[PDB]
Amino acid sequence: QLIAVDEKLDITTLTGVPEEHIKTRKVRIFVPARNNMQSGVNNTKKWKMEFDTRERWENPLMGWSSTADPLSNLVLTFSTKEDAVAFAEKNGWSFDVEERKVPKPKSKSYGANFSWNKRTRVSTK
Amino acid sequence: GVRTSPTGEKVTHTGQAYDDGDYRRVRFSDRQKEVNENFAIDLIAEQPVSEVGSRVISCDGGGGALGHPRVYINLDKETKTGTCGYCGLQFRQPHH
Amino acid sequence: GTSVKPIFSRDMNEAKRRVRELYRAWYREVPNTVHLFQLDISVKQGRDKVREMFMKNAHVTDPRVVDLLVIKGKMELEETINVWKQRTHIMRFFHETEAPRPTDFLSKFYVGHDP
Amino acid sequence: LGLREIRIHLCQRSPGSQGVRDFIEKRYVELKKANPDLPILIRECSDVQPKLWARYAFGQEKNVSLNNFSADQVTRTLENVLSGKA
Amino acid sequence: PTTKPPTARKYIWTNHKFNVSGTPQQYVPYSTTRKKIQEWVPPSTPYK
Amino acid sequence: TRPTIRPRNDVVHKQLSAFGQYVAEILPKYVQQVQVSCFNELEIFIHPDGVIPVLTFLRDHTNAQFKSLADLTAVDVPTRQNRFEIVYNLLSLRFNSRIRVKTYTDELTPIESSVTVYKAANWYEREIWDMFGVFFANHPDLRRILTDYGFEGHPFRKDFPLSGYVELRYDDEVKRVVAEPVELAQEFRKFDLNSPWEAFPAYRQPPE
Amino acid sequence: SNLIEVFVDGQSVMVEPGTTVLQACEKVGMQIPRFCYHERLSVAGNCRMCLVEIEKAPKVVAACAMPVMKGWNILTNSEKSKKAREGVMEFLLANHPLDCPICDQGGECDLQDQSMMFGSDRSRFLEGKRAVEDKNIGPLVKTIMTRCIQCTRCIRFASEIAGVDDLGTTGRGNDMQVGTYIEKMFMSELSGNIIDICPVGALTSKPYAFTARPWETRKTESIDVMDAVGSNIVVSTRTGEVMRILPRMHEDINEEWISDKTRFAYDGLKRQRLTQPMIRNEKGLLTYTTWEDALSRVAGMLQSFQGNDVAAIAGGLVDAEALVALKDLLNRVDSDSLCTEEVFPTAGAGTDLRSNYLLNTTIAGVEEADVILLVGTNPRFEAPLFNARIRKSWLHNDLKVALIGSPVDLTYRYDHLGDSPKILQDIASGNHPFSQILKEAKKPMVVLGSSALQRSDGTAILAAVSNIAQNIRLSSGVTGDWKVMNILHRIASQVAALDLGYKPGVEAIRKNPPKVLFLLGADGGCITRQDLPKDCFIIYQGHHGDVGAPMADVILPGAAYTEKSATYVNTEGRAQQTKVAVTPPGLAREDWKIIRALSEIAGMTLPYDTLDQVRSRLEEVSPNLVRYDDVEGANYFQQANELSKLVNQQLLADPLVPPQLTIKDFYMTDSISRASQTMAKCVKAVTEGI
Ligand code: SF4
Ligand code: SF4
Ligand code: FES
Ligand SMILES: [Mg+2]
Ligand SMILES: [Zn+2]
Repeated sequence: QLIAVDEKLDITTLTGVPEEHIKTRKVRIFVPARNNMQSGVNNTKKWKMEFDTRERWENPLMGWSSTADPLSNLVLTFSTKEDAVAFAEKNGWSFDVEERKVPKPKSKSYGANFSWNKRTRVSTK
Repeated sequence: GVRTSPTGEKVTHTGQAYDDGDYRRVRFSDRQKEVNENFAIDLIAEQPVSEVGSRVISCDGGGGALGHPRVYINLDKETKTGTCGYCGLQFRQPHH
Repeated sequence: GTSVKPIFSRDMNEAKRRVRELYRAWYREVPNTVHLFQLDISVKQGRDKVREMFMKNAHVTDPRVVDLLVIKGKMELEETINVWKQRTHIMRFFHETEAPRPTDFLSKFYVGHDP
Repeated sequence: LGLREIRIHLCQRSPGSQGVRDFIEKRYVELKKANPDLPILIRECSDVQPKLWARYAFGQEKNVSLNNFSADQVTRTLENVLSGKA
Repeated sequence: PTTKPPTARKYIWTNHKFNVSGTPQQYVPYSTTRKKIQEWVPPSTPYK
Repeated sequence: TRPTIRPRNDVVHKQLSAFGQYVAEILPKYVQQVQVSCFNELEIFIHPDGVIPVLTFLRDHTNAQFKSLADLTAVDVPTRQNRFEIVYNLLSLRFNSRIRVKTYTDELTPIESSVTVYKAANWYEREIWDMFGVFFANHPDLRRILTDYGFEGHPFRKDFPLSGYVELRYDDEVKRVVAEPVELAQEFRKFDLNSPWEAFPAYRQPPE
Repeated sequence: SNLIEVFVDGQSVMVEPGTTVLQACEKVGMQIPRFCYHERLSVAGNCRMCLVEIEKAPKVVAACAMPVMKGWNILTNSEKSKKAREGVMEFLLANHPLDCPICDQGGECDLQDQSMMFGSDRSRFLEGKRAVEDKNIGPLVKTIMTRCIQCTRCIRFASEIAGVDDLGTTGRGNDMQVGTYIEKMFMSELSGNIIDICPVGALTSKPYAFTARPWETRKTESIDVMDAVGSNIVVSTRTGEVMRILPRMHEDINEEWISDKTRFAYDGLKRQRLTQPMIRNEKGLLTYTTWEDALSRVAGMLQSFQGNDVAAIAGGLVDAEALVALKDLLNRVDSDSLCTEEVFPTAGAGTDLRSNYLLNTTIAGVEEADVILLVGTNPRFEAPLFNARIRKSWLHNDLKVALIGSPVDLTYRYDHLGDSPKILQDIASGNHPFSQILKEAKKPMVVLGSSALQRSDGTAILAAVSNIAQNIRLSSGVTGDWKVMNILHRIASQVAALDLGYKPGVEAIRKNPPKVLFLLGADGGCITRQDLPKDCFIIYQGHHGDVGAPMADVILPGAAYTEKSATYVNTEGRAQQTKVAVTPPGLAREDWKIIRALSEIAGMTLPYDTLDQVRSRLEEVSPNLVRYDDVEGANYFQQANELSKLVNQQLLADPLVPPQLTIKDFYMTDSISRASQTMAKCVKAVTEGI
């Protein structure tokens, strides 16, 4: 009832993607960096897969922004790095993986503001 | 406050005009170029500055709920006048 | 391990048998399709197109992928024989309105930034 | 026929590069004293066999593996490359 | 509008116009923004 | 709870929980999980092998007799090893109740067709095959139902682009409609709307 | 160990002593609301938005400031804490102006988002609001102080990070205002960061004003090239146009900040750009032409001449891919004269050993040091984030700083040893007491700037600094892998060029003038037509029209750092890669693609065809160029030290004077910054202030 065939998964021939949008693309798998304008960290929880930026030009009428690559807006979400890597490999996309950046824990001390001899003593508050 | 480009086209309030070598001007031949003749910057520059004997004044653009969100403007700086960020009206304290 | 449920074929041999059956069906159908749709292509180049479409997937070594491709090709043949397709659908395999894309490095460098 | 530059790619902690490392620590300076105008670029591999590249005139390059070589072996390889004899 | 007239505004058209499609007075769309990238102008004097 | 909050119904919650436990007890071979939502909806997560039995049971058991198939669809979750989840919504007129049955599959594993249990499934599975590429075994006639003839791919997959890969126009040289790679005069504007500062603490995940 | 047990919503978690309630909640994955608390700043505790209930405690505590106690059960979502959050948000919004449609911080406001998530949905404030007058602090930060919520983040950042104490609060109670109390510009190389830390639209970017909304922007994660720090950045674009530059967090390099030049010099990317190939006509003027014409014209001269008659110069913004492509192309001609504008001494080891030209201690290692000696450099303007790290260590670790050179303002107090380079020898001999100070140090650091190497005594200065470091190692012993010796670079392309085997300096060109010269982004003016033979064929490849383009015979338009995926190595030796945010304008192309096409036209075709193959070539030449976050390496200080004792060049009696003496010298350094109007406005503001 089981084949037990040994080969890496490959579904490129079944997805209908054109040839030049498989081998020429370079996906990036990363945890998005926090927007520095805000302190909330809820946007840095999941992994993202996104494609490489292609040409954008000006529409001769209306001066709008025109594109020719169909994957310009494609972003996928993943729970772990391994899941995204597996998806990319089974879809035949060359990928670059960036390790997650976590802000290291810090030593905070309110009393250090009023130091007797150290430089941590603040001049205003 | 519509001006005229050296080529002959009317310069819009955003300041746009095709340069002399621009082929896109061909779109206006046998037709016209849509330009609004009422320039908002000139029109708001014509409003007189209101004289108020208060340190802080509120502006909603007029008309009550038909205006813009009500904002409060400080008039401590005597060198300039307070300007509404929505409407462009100017307010000033009675110096001297 | 790596045990998976089959679709139609247990090993590659049954998959190739199904592929050959589908290829025979397409080869038989090509002349009738050429005549029925009043195509300006020849039977020879239609069969060349069938051969090229089959050869596009020649690198598959997974029987499940193979018989899924066979299922899709059989669906395509069903659409062609029953005249559910129009002339435009059949002629889409040939890309007659697309200007050719050069492959060499210099031409791609000249036309733009796209590799 | 003229040698242009030499590159030695060695790994920092791998056992296979150990002898190569010793080479430098013992005698790289002496080699540089004998070849003051020859660039011998020392760079670091990772999870990869040690290598020696030699570049000759008009961009010709040859590379020889230095995996598990002792210090004397890499010294002999460098002397062979430098003297021109194969 | 005879019994109660609309509010008068300086910017309101004093002369109403009809649909001017298929007419030299028709509207023609165009971009209203300025150049984004300015090209370098080479010098006019020969270098040597 | 004040007038702006949806009222709760504990009686239906208890009834649905009891019937879920009952179903799980009767078919332990296939039922992997049973859940009841806070708005009183019962779902049963089963192994793919049990599609025909469980559905048959839910259609034919005297205490269940869910005789109506309201909807059958799929959901694409790329992060899962089994990519697609197959959802059956069933309605029982005898007991005025609704149930949901969930299973899973990947790109290559077929799912048993349920046309023998419900005739209504015939088109639904076809639509799934068209939109997600899930193959149904022993379907009477499986083929595309929604896309154009010769369309490549399955649009409802997450990785399928919104505008697709080809577009259609009329060419006068060949005097017919032709398909060419997509080119937008104005590209679709991608908006990043998700805010930081999470909204619902009750759904917070462990930080692992 | 010493970990104590606390509870967050009944969940046990082990924390170090001194951990606050906020960090304890962080460890479980719950983010406490905040307005005044910042990780990188001192604790303030004034906004009271972090108030949370401790179980069996009648009073809510400020999570950002209160250390957690053993056995405490923090109730993050209890009714008391939610009511406290609602009350605090109501108070914060009572006097806030209804400016959201016209405020630049619309979709990026922590006030807006925290009001939506933790505040109420209506107001019961029936009074009039207060309005304060705006302040002018320069052309970079736009100020609308009616929106200010008095969190004092800007004051704390200016005092602690930037080292500038000009910001403060005046008045009392409801009319207390944040400002300077006098008309004064807050001008420092780190001044723009107060825009990021400000949670509201009180402080905004002035050049960015009214241009875009946050939900429109596409974010490209990339690397700065305005200096050699290699600070991680986010390029925010929209509809194919670069809209702004934001800092990207990297603890080891730039932490959370970027320099003002890095933030605001992107304006120059839209000006004086090279968009088409150009050649010389019969009149000797530059005229547009096709890629084929210019490339064939260059290839003809490339085939005509060979060997020593061909030369190339690399600028400060050149990536590794183009550098290796140019090196291969010139090697196929049998030309080895591949030079950089920056000078590094070639005597002894030279570029043979990588550690000879790196910041071996690394930027993070500054936090482990106890004494640092700076030689002939101004870290404040050459590497502003490195100077910020030094300031942070000085503030938190009581780091001792000494400088040899002109007494520039470094935003922290230091010991000025003097101006004469001879002092270095006096330190190496041992008569100077600073030799004893270095001897007693456990983690001593010596940093020599490349600007000091730009003078004719670079070899002797490097030898003296090496002697100082060698004496330190011989006396104090080997504490381990500390790597005392350090070199601080100023341009982004220097380390990659030295890794690839480029010759530092341009003295090879002066010794043997070429007949065909490649200017790969060379805009330093080191080599002119006067130093060259008559009818020298000059090729300029780059992205900006600057000092290098008008003297060229052929102009090849290239890509800027925002328009390619390219490799740059910072002063630490860490390799990083940018990403494409927008494509090059007009007919401009990727640089290594230009070089590969030229090689094909000239018949000396290079093996690589794609970016992956060029990076494989880079791995072949220098394998550390493909490790994209690694900063570890082997130390070869001993060999380089003995090799530096061969030559005995003498020092001149010229005081060490860095090129950047004041802030006005910091804004305009490269071709991108020289084409920026924002930097011109900054220069005008600092030179004369209103
Ligand atoms: S700072 Fe925030 S809340 Fe205040 S006006 Fe601006 S966007 Fe609105
Ligand atoms: S200006 Fe901004 S950062 Fe400074 S105190 Fe006011 S709200 Fe805080
Ligand atoms: S965040 Fe703690 S009081 Fe402001
Ligand atoms: Mg702000
Ligand atoms: Zn108003």
